[PDB]
Amino acid sequence: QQDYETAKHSQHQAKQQAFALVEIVQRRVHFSYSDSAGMLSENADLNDKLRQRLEHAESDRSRAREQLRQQQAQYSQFNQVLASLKSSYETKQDMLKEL
Amino acid sequence: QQDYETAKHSQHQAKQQAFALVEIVQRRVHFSYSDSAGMLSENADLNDKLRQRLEHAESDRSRAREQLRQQQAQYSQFNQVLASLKSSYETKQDMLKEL
Amino acid sequence: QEKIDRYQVDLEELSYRLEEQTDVVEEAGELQAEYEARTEATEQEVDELKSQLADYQQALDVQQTRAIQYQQALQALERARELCRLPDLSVDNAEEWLETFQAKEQQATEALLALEQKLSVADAAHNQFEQAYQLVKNIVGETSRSEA
Amino acid sequence: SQLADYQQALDVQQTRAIQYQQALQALERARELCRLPDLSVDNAEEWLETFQAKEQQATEALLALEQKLSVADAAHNQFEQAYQLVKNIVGETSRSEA
Repeated sequence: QQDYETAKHSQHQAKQQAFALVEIVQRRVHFSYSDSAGMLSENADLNDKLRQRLEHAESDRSRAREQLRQQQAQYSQFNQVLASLKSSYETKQDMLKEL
Repeated sequence: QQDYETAKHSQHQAKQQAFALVEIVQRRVHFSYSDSAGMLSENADLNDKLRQRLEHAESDRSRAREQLRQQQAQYSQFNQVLASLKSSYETKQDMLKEL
Repeated sequence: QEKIDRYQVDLEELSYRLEEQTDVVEEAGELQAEYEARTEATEQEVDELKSQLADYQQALDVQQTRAIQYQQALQALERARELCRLPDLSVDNAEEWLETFQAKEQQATEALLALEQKLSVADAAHNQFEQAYQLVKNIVGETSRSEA
Repeated sequence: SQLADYQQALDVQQTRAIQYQQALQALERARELCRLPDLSVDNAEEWLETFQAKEQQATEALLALEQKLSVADAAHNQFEQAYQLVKNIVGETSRSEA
């Protein structure tokens, strides 16, 4: 299994290299007109600042999602113990009324 | 020994076929890129098609989200029930011990 | 004593219950994980398209990569339809044939496993087979090696 | 969405002229990923075929390892099944005693 894990890693790397070479072959045509050029950086300032703000928002969203998942977790466990206490109380309450 | 080499060849056939099917399972999403391949063929203004693909992906993601939420509720349910049985067993076992 | 017996029965019952619930829980968690992965992939693609539209300066590079991936997937699907000899095949239902051939491969591997054990025990020299054959003959009378 | 709206006019007029830098990045990314500093879009096809040959060889070796891995794992599975049967019948015991 150790050997097969290593072999699978190697196969993955070989596949990635082959795909990269295929990408070069496909984009040879785009390289063909590499001499072309165009205007750039017209509204870059506001676009860059907004990109930075959006990156901050995305990072905050990732933190929020992680906290949500974790919280879900803890909630889960708390439910799992509450189910056990519900059963023990109910059975004892039934047994007290029976006594 | 002859039958065993034959069985090994059959196992190799099964291995290659299963590996191929698994590979297409991985490329499952890539078949969704048929829109991407068609979109890329636009070679012109294509933001509207990008927005349509994004809306379709939003619909699919919302469907998957609802599916996941209801399945999570079902699994939770299952989990609780499993715990309630655990407690009931523990208690019945302890009372067998005592009697 | 009878009461104890009753409790015994009860415990057996809950054992069974527990077993079943265990199994159920296992399958439910499996499905939960599968749908988690699927939803995660869908939302990643959604975010990628969001960036593509927001960052239209992306300049269809991701679009080019996705088209290349689509062509590769077409090639892989054709290759599987060839190897598996299943022109009747689709991405949506390929999972069914995948699990079918998983069962096929499991059968082949279990076969070859029994075969590996039999070959390994075949290292026993010629003398043991002869001695066992003659012992069975002397006990029951003349018998064939296959029936021995 | 707001960034998309702001950049609407900016990125529409791409003029297929900033398209080729993507090819540049792909070529460079292959250059580091593929240990071929001389890798040129001209000679990249020989590298493509050779690396594809290596990939298929790797897949064949992977399947060869997978066969033996599966048989070994199933043999261990039967070993374990014997172990569980013994434990259930008698209780705790080592594999040697099995």
